[PDB]
Amino acid sequence: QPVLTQPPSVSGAPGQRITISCTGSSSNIGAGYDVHWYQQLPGTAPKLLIYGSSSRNSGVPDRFSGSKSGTSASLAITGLQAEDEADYYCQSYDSSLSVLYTFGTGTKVTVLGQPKAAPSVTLFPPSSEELQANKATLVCLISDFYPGAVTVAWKADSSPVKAGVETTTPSKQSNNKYAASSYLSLTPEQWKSHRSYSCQVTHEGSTVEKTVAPT
Amino acid sequence: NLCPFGEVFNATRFASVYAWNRKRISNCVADYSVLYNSASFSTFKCYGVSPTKLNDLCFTNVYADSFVIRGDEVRQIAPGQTGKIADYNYKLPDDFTGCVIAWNSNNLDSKVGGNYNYLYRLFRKSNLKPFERDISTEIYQAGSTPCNGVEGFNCYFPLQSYGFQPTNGVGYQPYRVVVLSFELLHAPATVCGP
Amino acid sequence: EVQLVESGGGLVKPGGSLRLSCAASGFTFSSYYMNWVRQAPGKGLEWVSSISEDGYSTYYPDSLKGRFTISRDSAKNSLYLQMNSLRADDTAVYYCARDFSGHTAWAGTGFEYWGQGTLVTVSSASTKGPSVFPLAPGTAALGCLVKDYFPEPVTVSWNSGALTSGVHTFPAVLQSSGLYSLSSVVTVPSSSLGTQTYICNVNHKPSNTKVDKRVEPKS
Ligand SMILES: *[C@@H]1O[C@H](CO)[C@@H](O)[C@H](O)[C@H]1NC(C)=O
Repeated sequence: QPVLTQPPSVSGAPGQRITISCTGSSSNIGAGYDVHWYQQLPGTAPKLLIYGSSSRNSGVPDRFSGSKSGTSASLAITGLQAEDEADYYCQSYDSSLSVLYTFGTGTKVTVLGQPKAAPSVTLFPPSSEELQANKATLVCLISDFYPGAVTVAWKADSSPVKAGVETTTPSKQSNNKYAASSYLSLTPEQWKSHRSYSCQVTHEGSTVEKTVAPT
Repeated sequence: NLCPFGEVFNATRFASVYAWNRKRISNCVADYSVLYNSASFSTFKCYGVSPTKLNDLCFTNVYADSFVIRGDEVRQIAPGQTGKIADYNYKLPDDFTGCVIAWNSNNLDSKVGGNYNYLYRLFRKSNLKPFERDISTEIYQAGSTPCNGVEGFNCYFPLQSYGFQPTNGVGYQPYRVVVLSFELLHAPATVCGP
Repeated sequence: EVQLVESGGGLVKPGGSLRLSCAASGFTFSSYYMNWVRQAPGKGLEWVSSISEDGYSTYYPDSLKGRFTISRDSAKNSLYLQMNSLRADDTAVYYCARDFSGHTAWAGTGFEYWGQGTLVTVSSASTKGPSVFPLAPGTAALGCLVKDYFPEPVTVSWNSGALTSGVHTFPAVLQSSGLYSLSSVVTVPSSSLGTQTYICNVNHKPSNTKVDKRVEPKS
C-alpha cells in the first residue's frame, strides 16, 4: 500500500512560518486529485483542516494555507501558536481500485519557547482496601513539566528498589506541558517492614522527591 | 465489409442515458477479437455467450447502445437489476443475450466546475420495459395534487444532471457504456465472424 | 449538528470476527459515501473500507485480502464493518467517516467528518474488569486508581461529570502480569473536603463495567 511521505516532525518558534511537505507519485497527486489535510490533537480524533489542496474548513483560521504542484503538496502555517501542537496528515486519491484513498505519513508539529518547568510530584501510599485485598501499590504522579523527559527512581528507606516498578513514558498535556506516572507493586509485608518509601524524579539535573510512611 | 464498431466506441461524443443512442449493425463481418482482447475496458461482461466464440457465430440483428453513466451505476446495466438507471433510463431483459462493455472516461467527459450536459431520469410512473426509450420531459406528479406545468410541492422535473468533475472519486467519475445485443429471428443472419 | 458515534470495539481472539457499528445523525444519511479508517496506537492513519450512497458498491484495499466487509442500513442510518480472520496487527482505533457531498468537487475522495472512534484489541488474553481503589490526602490531591483491567480503554469522570476543574487522568501502564492500571487525580481546596463528598466514576466498556468509588480523607 503506497503512502505519501512527510517529514516526521517540524518545529518552530511561536512567531514564524513553518511548512509541511507531502510527496506523492504520478498515480495520486500528479493524476489530477487534490490533497486534504487533517489535524489530530493529542487524545482526540482527526479533524478536517484543509480540503481541495487550498481551501480551509469551517472554523480554520487564515494562518493555515495549502498548495499543490506537480506530484507534491504543502501545508503552510503562519504565526505559530501553542495550540497548533498536533499531528498533521495529508491525503489524496488513486484511480486504481486497489489503492483509492492514500494517506500521508504524518508530521508532529511542536512549538519552542515555553520555559522549563519543574515537575509537580504527588505520592500516594497503598489504600486500606488494597491491603484488605492482600495487595499493595505505591502511586507516583508527575505533572506539568517541560521538556517531557524525566527519570523515576524508587527508594526503600535509603536503598534503591528495582523490582516491581512500572513507569509510563511522558505524554502531552492539553496545556502543552507533560505528565507521567509510576507504580511500585509490593506485598503488605514489604510495605510494613520499612519506615518510609520515596519517589524521586530527575529532570534537567534537578531532582524532586516525595516520601510516604505506613504510619 | 468490416462491421463499423469503430465509430461506436471511438465516437467523440456520447449520449445521455435517458436518451441512449442506438446503432444497428448489419451486412458485415465483425472481428470481436479486437474488442475482448483490448484491456481498455473497465468492465466486460457477456450474458448468454462468451466473447471467445463470438467470431464463429452469426446473428440476425445487432444493436450497439451507447451512453454515459456513473461508475457506481455500471453494475445496474445487467439483467435482473433494480435502481434509478435500470428502472427509469435503460432496462435489460432477464433473458438478455449479448455483452456489456464499460470504460472510464474521466479525461473526456469531466471538466473543472462540473460537466452538466449529461442527464438522467429521476422519477417515472412505472418501471421501464426492456429496451424502451423515454425522452418525455413532462412534470412528474408525485401524489395528491397535479402540477399544472410548475414544480414545487410533490412536483419535480423528471431529469437531473450528473455533474462530472475530474477530482471526484472513481464512483462519481463518468463511464462510457456500450451494450451489444445479438438477436436471432426468422430473418437472414447478416453479421458473422471470421 | 453532524454526529458520528462508533461502538462494538473491545477484545477479540486472533482469527476471530468482530462487528463495529457507527450511528450517524444530523445529515441526509443516504446522500453520502461512508468510510472506515483505522489508526494503530501511535501509528499513522490507514483507510480501511468505503461504501457508496446506495450501498451496492464496496471498496477495499488489496492489503486487507477481502476479510473486511462494509455495509450500510438506511432504516437505522447506521454503518457496519465486519472484520474476519482478525490478527494482532489489526489492533487499532477505528473511525467511521462521512465523505464529501456529491455536489462538491471532491465527492468520494476525503473524510469531512469523523467519529469518536472505538478501540479494537486483538489478543489471546482475557477480558477482566478493573478494581477501583481510593487515594486520599492550601489544596489537597484526591484521586482513585483503576488497576488490573484488560483490555483498553477505561474512562474516568468525577462526581458524575460535574467536576471538571483540576482533574488529571493519567495514561495507563502495562504491568508484567499483562493487566493495565491508571490513576485519576484532582486538586481541590482543603476546606471543601470537610463539606463535600467526592465520587470517582470508572467505565470499562470492554467488560461492561461501571464502578462508583467514594474517596474520603482518612485519619
Ligand atoms: C479505435 O481506434 C483505435 C486506434 O485508432 C483502434 O486500435 C481501435 O480498434 C478502434 N476501436 C474499434 C472498436 O475498432
